[PDB]
Amino acid sequence: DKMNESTRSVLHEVMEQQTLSIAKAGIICQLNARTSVLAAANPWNPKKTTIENIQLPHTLLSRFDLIFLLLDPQDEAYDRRLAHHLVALYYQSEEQAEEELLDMAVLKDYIAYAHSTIMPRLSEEASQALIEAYVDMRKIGSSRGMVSAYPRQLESLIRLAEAHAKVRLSNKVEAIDVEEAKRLHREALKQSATDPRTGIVDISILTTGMSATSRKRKEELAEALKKLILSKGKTPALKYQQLFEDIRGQSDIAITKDMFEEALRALADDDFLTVTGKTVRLL
Amino acid sequence: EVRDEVAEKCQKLFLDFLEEFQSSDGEIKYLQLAEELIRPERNTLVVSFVDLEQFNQQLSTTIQEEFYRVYPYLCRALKTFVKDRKEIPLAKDFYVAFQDLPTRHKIRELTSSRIGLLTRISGQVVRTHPVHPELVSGTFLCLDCQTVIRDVEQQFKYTQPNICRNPVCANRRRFLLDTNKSRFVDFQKV
Ligand SMILES: [Zn+2]
Repeated sequence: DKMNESTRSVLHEVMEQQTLSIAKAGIICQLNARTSVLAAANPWNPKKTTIENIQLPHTLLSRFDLIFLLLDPQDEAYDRRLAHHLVALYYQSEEQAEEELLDMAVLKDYIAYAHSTIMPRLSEEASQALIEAYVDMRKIGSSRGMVSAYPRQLESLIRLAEAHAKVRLSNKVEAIDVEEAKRLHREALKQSATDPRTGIVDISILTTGMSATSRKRKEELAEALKKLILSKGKTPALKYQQLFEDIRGQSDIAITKDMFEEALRALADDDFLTVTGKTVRLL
Repeated sequence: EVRDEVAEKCQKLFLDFLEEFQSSDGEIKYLQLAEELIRPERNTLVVSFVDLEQFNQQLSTTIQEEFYRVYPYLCRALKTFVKDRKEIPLAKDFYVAFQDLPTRHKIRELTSSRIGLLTRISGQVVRTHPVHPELVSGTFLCLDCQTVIRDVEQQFKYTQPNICRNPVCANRRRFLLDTNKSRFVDFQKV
């Protein structure tokens, strides 16, 4: 979560292009950098979705095939089981450590063997199921008259289905893999992309960094600000603090300095006003 | 008096290889390529290792196993071969270079086992330095008796005569390099 902008930029380049470019001190070259990323991040606040809480932009967060959230459940039985597992670990002994070690060695061999020879390829059933999954995600947006699927989502489902097929050591990817891929993808969408303001998955969170609620509030604030300036339109210049007090005196929401300035910037990009220090001027 | 018989046999056989090796079609391959050396800019002739292999395995093996010891005699063979065919200023000198070598070695395999043997590697260039002229064969003028000394071949440090063939001279230091009749070659580090 707390890497700097240049690191974010080179990471974006690597994850999009799978190569890294260098030009320094007479050295000019291109390198192969096809690597699998696994990241751990931090801000909890249930009133806001993950991308709304953490620092990083949607350009990077939209690249992961799956996203997971880890927090305490406030469950007595969960604490009891966790403490019991901890007590069992306090008495951890060779009677089961050796068995876990043996299974770990066998698992390394299993992964190495599967990786060395197995190539899952498409089936008619898997193709139908994957097409249907994409159609389901497009249909989910149709009630709101909006986009809710695009090809990158289908790639995530395909990769997960191929991996599940390879776990079974199957040379065919098949409906067994796709239904599990849909399950994981749906669960991940539920946990990662739900708007806590409505309990519904809002794709614009993952593609723009905010709930559509924030967008609507910003637009309404800009229209209210425009109406306030127009109601005083006999004057060419209005004071910043006076406009802030007018808005905050007419709003139900406790509008912040950032919200007010974002609305001013939006109206400036719309060629309605110019902000000159402490004075707002009409165009 | 003394002669390195192995080197002399290699010179003779390599000259025969250049003059007798017909193409897939019937003309002598390296005879045609040799004509480009007439140009002022051109010094090096490229020879295919697999072509060399087809003549006799013994010669192929000997070249790879005895390269550093044998190399100057190959240059004399090419010098002779070109001089037969077409007119070139006689002060010019020629070089042989081999490619299509069948094997490759890692950087960490390069060890003092194979000092002097023909080898092939690959790597990534990090830095590259300027071009300079390097002295290969000096001509000196002995000042105390006005006599010239020719083809003083160099090694890592700059070497020169100290007493001349002319016995009455009794000199030790008064020698002058002829930078107009000496000969140089281009040199670069990477
Ligand atoms: Zn002298």
